[PDB]
Amino acid sequence: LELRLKSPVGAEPAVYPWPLPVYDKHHDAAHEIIETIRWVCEEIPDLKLAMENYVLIDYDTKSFESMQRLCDKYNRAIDSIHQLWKGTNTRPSTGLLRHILQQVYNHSVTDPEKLEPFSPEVYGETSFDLVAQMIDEIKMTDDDLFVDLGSGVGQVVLQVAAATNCKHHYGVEKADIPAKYAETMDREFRKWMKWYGKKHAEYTLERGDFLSEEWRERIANTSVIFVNNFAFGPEVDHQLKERFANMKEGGRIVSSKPFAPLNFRINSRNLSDIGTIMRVVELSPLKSWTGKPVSYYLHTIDRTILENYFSSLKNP
Ligand SMILES: CNc1ccnc(Nc2ccc3cc(C)n(-c4cc(-c5c(C)ccn(C)c5=O)cnc4Cl)c3c2)n1
Ligand SMILES: [K+]
Repeated sequence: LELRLKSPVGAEPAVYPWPLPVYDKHHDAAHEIIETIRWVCEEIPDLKLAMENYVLIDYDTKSFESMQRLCDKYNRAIDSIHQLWKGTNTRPSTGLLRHILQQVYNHSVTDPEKLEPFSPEVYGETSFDLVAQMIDEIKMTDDDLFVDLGSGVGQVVLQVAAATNCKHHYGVEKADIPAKYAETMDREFRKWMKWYGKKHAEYTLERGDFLSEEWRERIANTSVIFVNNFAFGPEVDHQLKERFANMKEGGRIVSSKPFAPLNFRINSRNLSDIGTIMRVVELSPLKSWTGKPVSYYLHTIDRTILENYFSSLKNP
């Protein structure tokens, strides 16, 4: 009939129907169950001690009785640990977070006929580790407001919210299918994070056009913008540079293609270019990274670039 996994923190149990749902070509719900148990065991050393060793070695993913036995062994072990704590919320580790995001996606994007080499289906394979590097480089604080422009199903927002302490994390998506899927991703993320007893910052996944009037002031008041501008046309890029021109000093933009040349040299013929008000650096996880040789671009609002040019004109 069904398989149930009791929460290590006493939240509502995770309930899976039998036959288990089929996921994409290289994922199945039976492995998700086993890896969930394994992650909770890393999380609680007492749980690994109490749980019967063999259970996580000798199993049949295609057998209801075998999967039920595995779940029952884990559930009984959770009960023993909960009894031990009678007699007497942190951020997830990077590894647990990759598992949680995968789990959230699988429960949200059922039959992925809807929605490329960098698709939501493969987020965990290169984008996750790269976003983890961007998070470590940026070092956001409680004073920061974070926005992912074109958030898709919301994977980057969820990862940043689980990793940082920004006052708020926003994801804005214009397309109908991804935005609709983001609503389930949001529900599933909140539910699973509660199940593991893991903390995350506040976040909102919204449907909208980041080039709208409403979003002009919102971009101007964001301290950290993430934007996958890789496929942006010249008009989106031009409009986006105009939005960025209203940002505060020290405002940061992390993107897949630079918005200004890395070697921008202010002169009399380029005073209208975004390069006059922003520093740009190419960051690469390769410079102990073993993934794809991929770069990201960090832009920092700095109007002193423009101020020095005028100062140099007046005081040669
Ligand atoms: C990627 N998924 C999502 C989903 C929702 N939001 C974001 N936001 C976001 C914001 C800032 C950056 C900067 C980079 C480097 N990436 C980045 C780029 C690419 C990529 C490459 C290198 C080449 C071609 N294409 C088409 C690509 O997508 C792959 N993965 C990442 Cl993590 C970003 C992603 N990304
Ligand atoms: K044991």
